[PDB]
Amino acid sequence: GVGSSSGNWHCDSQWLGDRVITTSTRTWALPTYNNHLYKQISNSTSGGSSNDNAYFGYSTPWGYFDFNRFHCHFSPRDWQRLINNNWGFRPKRLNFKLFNIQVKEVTDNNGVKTIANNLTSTVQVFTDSDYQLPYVLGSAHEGCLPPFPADVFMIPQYGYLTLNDGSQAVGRSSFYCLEYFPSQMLRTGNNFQFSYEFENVPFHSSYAHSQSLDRLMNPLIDQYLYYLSKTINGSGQNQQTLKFSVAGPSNMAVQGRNYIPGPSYRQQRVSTTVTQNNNSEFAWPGASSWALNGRNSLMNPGPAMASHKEGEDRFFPLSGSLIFGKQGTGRDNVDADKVMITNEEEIKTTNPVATESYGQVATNHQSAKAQAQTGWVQNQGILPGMVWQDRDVYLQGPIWAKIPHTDGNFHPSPLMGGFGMKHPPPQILIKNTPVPADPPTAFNKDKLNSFITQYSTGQVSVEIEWELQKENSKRWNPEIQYTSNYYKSNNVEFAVNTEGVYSEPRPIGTRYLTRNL
Amino acid sequence: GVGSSSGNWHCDSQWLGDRVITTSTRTWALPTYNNHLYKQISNSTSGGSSNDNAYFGYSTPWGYFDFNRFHCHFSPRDWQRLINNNWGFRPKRLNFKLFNIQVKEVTDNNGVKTIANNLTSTVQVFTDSDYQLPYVLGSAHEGCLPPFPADVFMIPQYGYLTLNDGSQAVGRSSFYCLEYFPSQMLRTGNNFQFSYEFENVPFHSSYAHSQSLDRLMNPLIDQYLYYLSKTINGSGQNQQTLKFSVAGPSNMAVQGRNYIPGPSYRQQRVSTTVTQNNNSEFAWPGASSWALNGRNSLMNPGPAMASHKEGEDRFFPLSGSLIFGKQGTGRDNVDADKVMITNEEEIKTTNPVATESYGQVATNHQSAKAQAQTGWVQNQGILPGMVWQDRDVYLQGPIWAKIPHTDGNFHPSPLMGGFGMKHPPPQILIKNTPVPADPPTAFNKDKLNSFITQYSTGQVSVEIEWELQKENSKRWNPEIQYTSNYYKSNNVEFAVNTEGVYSEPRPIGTRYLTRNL
Repeated sequence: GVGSSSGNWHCDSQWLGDRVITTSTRTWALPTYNNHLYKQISNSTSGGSSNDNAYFGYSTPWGYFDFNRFHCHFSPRDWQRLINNNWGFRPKRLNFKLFNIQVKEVTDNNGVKTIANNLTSTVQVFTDSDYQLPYVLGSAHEGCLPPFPADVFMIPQYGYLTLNDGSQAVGRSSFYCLEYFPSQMLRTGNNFQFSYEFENVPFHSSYAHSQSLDRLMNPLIDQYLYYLSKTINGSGQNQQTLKFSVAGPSNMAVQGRNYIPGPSYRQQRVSTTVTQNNNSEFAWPGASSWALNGRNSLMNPGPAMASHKEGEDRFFPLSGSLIFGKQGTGRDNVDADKVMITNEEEIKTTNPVATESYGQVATNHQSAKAQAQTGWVQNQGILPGMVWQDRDVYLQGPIWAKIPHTDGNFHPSPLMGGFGMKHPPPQILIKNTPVPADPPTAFNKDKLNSFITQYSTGQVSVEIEWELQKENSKRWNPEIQYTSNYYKSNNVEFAVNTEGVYSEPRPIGTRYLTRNL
Repeated sequence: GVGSSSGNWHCDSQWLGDRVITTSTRTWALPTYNNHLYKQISNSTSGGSSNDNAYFGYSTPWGYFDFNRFHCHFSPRDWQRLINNNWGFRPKRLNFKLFNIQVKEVTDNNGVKTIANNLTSTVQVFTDSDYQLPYVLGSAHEGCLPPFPADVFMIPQYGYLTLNDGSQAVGRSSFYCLEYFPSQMLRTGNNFQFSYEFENVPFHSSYAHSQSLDRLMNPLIDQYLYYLSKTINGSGQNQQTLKFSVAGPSNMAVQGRNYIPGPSYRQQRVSTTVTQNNNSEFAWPGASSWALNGRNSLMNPGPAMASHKEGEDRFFPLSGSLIFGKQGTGRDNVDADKVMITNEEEIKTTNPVATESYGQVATNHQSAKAQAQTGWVQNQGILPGMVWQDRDVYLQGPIWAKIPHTDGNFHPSPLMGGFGMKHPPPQILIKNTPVPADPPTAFNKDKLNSFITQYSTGQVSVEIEWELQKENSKRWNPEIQYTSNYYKSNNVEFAVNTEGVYSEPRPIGTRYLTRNL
C-alpha cells in the first residue's frame, strides 16, 4: 500500500562465537540515465587517445548496486575488533533487500522547479544470477555504499566494454540489451529481496609472521650437510683446491633449506623525499608493464611483494601498492600529502622486496680461461617449493572479485586483495521505468522521444554473515594491536568535523596478530 | 492505510484503590535538524569561553521524546488529590504510543509558501533499550510534553558531550552514529508502541514530620544518664572541680540521643530584601562549588538541606534550591518577581539548615595553660547514626534520573529530586527520513547535498501506573492541605487567560500530611 512502510532500518553487528553478522542500511537516489537510451561509446566518442587507451563499448540506462568494500559493512570499531582478535575470516552468507521505493516527477517552468510524487510509476530490478552480463564489479570503482550510514548516495550508471580495434568494433563484439532479462517491477509499496551463499573460499590471513623464511633453523645445532667454502689454497698461481665445511649457526646464509620465497616482478623505487629522486619524468617510461594484443597496461598492483626493506619506509614501488585518496582530495595531479599509500611490509618474511632483484644465477662455466659469472634475476616465476603471502585487505578496499572464465588460472586470489570466486555475489541492476509525455493525436511509427522527468529514492539493506578463525597462540609477550592515540586533537579520528563531513584518516589493514611459519 | 486513523486520543486518570493510572496525549511537530547532518560542536564553535565552560561533543539530526516532568502526567487537581491523601507514591508501569503520523513537504517560491502532504515519506523511531547512548534525560531540560493537553509542542534536538581538553578532543572521546541502530520506519498509516516496567524504587515521602529529631524524648521523665555541668567551684584561682547532673526535661539540650541530623555543605545566604545584602557582586565568587579535573561546577542544588530557620523565609541559599520561571519570563537577568523559588522548610526537623554550620568540634586540649577551643563545622560528611530526608518533588519538577554506571555510589536519589534508577525509562529517538531532490543525470560520487524540505506531525500517548501508600494516622486535629483560595481575582489559577495562555502560578510540593519520627 501507499501508506504502509515496506521495511525497517536494520544496521548493526552481532558477534556470535565464531561468527559475525553485519547489517547495513543506506538511502539511495537513482536518476534517469542516458535519456532512457543505449549508446555506443569509444575513445572516438571520448575524443581520441593513444593506442594503449582505445576502447569500444556501450553505456546503458540502468544503474547498479555495489557493496564490494569492507567499510560498507564494518564500522571502524568492528574492524578493530576483528583484526585485533582473529587470525582469519571469510564471508559465508548474504541477504539483500530493497524497500520504501519513492518515485518523483520534476516539472521545470520558466523560473521554478516543482517536485511531486508519481504514485503509479515503477522501478525495475533484477539480479544477474546466471552471470550472463559483463561483470564490472571487481574493478575498484566508485559508487559503493558510503562508509557513514547517514550519507545518502547516488546509484552509479552501468556500462561495459567489448572487443575493439582502435575505436572500431569487430564481428566478435557483443551487444547486450538489459531489457532482454526478466525483472521485477515495483510501485511504491512493493519491495525486493534475495539471498546468496558464498562459495567455499580460504580464510584471509589477518596475521603477520613472527618468523622469517631464512631463519627457521635451530640456532644451536649444526647441520649434517656440508658446503663448499674454499676454492683456492691462497695467493699465487695453480692454487686450486676444494674445501668443505659444516653449515652451522655461525654461517646461516649457506645452510640447506626446504622452502624458498615466492615469485617476483621488479618495480621501480620512488622516494617520498623528492630530492632523492632523479630529476626526470619516469612515471610512465620507468614503469613495469605487460602487453596484450599490442596494448601496454601498467603492472598495477602486480604480484604481492614487500614494499621496502627494514628502515626504508620512505621508499615505495612505482605501481606496486594501493593508493587511496583522503577526504576532499581532487582527481588530477594532487600532492603526496593528499593521498594514502599502503605498504605490505608484513609479508617481508616470505615475499621478496618489490624493488629488488629476486637473486643471482650462474651465467657461464668457470674453467682454467673464464671466471665465474652471475646475473641478476629481475622476474622469477613460480618454482616448486616456493611459499608466499597474498596482499592484505583494508577497511577501504575491495572484498571479492570474479575469477575470469578461462581454461587455466593459478592461485586466483585477486591481485588488489580479497576473495576470488567463480560465482561471486551477482550484479543487481535497477532502472526507472520510462513514462512517456503526451503523444500526438495522429499515429507516428517512430519511437517516442519525449518523456516525463523522473527519479527515484529508497532504502537498501545488505546483511552478511562471516566466519571467523580464532587465535590460540602460545606467545608469552603481548602482541601488536591497532589502537587510537590518546593525544589531543581538533577532531576525532573516524568521525565528522564541524561541517558534517565524515573522513577516514588512514588505511587500516588486518595483520596485527602474529603466527609462526 | 492513508484514510484510517492509527490511534485514538487517550487522556484521563483512574484512581483504583492503591493505584492511580495517568494517561496523556499530545500533538507534536518534528522539523529536519542540522540539514540531516552530524556536526562536531565545542566552545570553539560556540565562540570560546572560560575553562569552567569548555566542552566538546556532537549534535545529531535526531530528536527525542521526553516526559520526565510530573505535569506531563498529573493535572493540578490530580496532584492535589495525590498530595492531600497519600504518604507515598512510586511509578510501576509505562506504556508509550506514537500514532497518526503526517509528513509534509514545503515549497517556497519567490513569494509564496506551499505545504503539501508527502504520502510516501517515513519517520524513523527507536528506543535505546540497552542504554548504549549518552543519557541526556535527567538534566532538567526543556522540551518535555506541555502541561496543558491542548498545547502543540516541538520535539527537541538530540546532542551529547564527550571528553574534552579545552575545545579539543582526546583519543578516549566517543562518537556515536544513531543510524547504526535498528529502528522502525513509519509511513502515514503505521504506529509505534512499547511497554516498560520500572525498577523497584522506594516510595517518595509525601509527608512532613510532626516531630523534631532533638525532641523525641518523654518530657516528663528524667534520663538515667549524667552530664558534666560544672568545672569550676566559683570565682578565684584554683577552683577546679567536676560536677555532674541528671539530664532531664529542664535541660533538653544535653540529653543523650541515638540519632543525629544528616550531612551538610554550607551555602551562602541571600535575602529577597535586597537592601539587606552586601553591596558587592558575589553570585559566583561567594558560591559553593566542587572541582573536577581542574573545572569548577556550582554545587547546585546540592545535598538536601532546610532552606531557612523559623521565621526567616525571606532568606534562601545561593544555589541550594530549585528556581522555576513564571509564564512569559525571559532568559537573561530577570527580576526576582519573575521567578519562583522553592523552599525545603519541611525537612528542618531532620536536616540541617542550608546556610548554617553543622555544629562545633573541639580543636585542642584544655589544661592548667590553654582554654577549651572549638571550631565551626562547615561541611559534615556521612556519620553512622545520621538520619535525613531527601528533596521534595514538584508538579513542575523532574520524575526520574539515571544513576551513573560506576563502581560505587551512596544513596543514589537524584539531587534535584525524584527516583534514581540504573535502568530508567529508555530514550525515544525520532527522525524524518531524508528525501533527496532531483540528482544529476551524470554519476557523481559525492554524498547528496540537496534535499526536499519536510517536517512531520503526530500524536503521542504515555500511560503510567503509579502505586500509592495510604495514610493511617491517629492524629486528632485536622491536617494541613493544599487548597485554592476563595478570594476573587481576574483569572483562575492553573487556567488560561483572555489570550489563551496557560500558566502555573506557583510550585506545588508533596508534603502536607504529617507523620511521626
